[PDB]
Amino acid sequence: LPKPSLQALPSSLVPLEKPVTLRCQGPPGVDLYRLEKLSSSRYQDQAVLFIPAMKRSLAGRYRCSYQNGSLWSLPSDQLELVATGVFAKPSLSAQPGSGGDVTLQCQTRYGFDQFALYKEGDPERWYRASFPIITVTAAHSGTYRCYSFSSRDPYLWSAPSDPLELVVT
Amino acid sequence: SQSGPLPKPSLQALPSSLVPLEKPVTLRCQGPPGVDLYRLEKLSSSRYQDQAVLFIPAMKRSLAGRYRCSYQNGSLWSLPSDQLELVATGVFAKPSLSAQPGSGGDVTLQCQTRYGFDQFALYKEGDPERWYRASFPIITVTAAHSGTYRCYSFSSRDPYLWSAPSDPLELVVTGTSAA
Amino acid sequence: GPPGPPGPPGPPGPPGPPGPP
Amino acid sequence: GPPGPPGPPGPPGPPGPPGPP
Amino acid sequence: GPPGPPGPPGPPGPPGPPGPP
Ligand SMILES: *[C@@H]1O[C@H](CO)[C@@H](O)[C@H](O)[C@H]1NC(C)=O
Ligand SMILES: *[C@@H]1O[C@H](CO)[C@@H](O)[C@H](O)[C@H]1NC(C)=O
Ligand SMILES: [Cl-]
Repeated sequence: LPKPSLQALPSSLVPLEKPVTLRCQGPPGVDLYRLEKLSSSRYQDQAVLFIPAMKRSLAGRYRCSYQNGSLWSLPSDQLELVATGVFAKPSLSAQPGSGGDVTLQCQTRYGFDQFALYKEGDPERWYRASFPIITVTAAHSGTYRCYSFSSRDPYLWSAPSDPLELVVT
Repeated sequence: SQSGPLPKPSLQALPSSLVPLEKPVTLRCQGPPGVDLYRLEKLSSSRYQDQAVLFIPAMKRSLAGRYRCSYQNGSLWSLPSDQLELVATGVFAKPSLSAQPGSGGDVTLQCQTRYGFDQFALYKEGDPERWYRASFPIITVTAAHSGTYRCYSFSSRDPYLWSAPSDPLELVVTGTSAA
Repeated sequence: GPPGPPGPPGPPGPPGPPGPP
Repeated sequence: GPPGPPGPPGPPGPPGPPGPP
Repeated sequence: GPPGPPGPPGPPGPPGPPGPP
């Protein structure tokens, strides 16, 4: 029985105290939906979870499936629900790197050992690193932002940096 | 108002959860005094009853498997009990239990059968029974206590349908008396 | 005479779904 | 008189099977 | 009159535990 989709709306990156809705969606008219959070082993017999205000304890991995007749579906793609604004924003700078590359430095006061950088748009481009140094091969002009976090709590992220407006030649 | 779920009952097979074919066994669900209604069920089937006790006068192959129970207070259902594993023994001819001692605190025990079973279970009598498990017949027990050892063979296909128990083997580790 | 007694409680629910890998 | 009402719901079902490796 | 029919099934059970490594 084919897998349903699991979406977080408006985003799976959710600032603390801001809203998010998790929606499980399979074929229409099925008997029952099951939505679960993996770390806590707490789940519901409903397709939709509205989170009115995001908390650190709600961040983590979610999945869902549906039941029709007695049979269960394959589970959804894991939904990575991240709480942002848990820490002070980092500050983002950019320099030329090796060859046709741009090196973005995601600066942070704390000892963080994970960094995620993105360019606004459709589609978004994402880049990950453990060093606060993210090289980007053939980068595009755009509005870049970085998030810093710890690998011991990988779903609690900082506030996003201020945007860096990059132009590349 | 209520602070949480109603605690689980116990589920017990007496005299034992290892029941030879045709021998009796009683499954008793037990919750707190004053319970409205018990529900005893067998897993992976639609068999269940609305009574604390199930007396099986003669064990059958079809009655082996996993069981649980819960109770009700009004419309509210308790937490489920720990799953009882009800095993039918004497379903295959018994194995032959030997032991080669290995000079390093441990003992290797052969639970041999003219059969191609991929699961073996070895136990020692005495209050806490000391159980041991394996995918192969040769099981190695470390720091083995003196006592009466028997073994069982079964197939993972029907993991609640066990052989008859082997004839006992008396292990005596020397220098451990109460004298 | 009056109505009938309420019926017995329904059967156990089905299994949950297979767990995560 | 008429038949009695349908009984209350059954208990929650058991755990699902374990996940693959 | 007669006693009522059995109630509806209980809700599905918890998810299965996580698999081995
Ligand atoms: C659900 O099951 C019923 C038959 O039991 C069938 O009529 C219906 O089309 C099924 N739907 C899906 C999406 O499988
Ligand atoms: C059942 O619940 C009531 C309160 O709702 C309590 O007074 C009573 O002791 C409970 N008994 C059991 C056995 O759960
Ligand atoms: Cl975003």
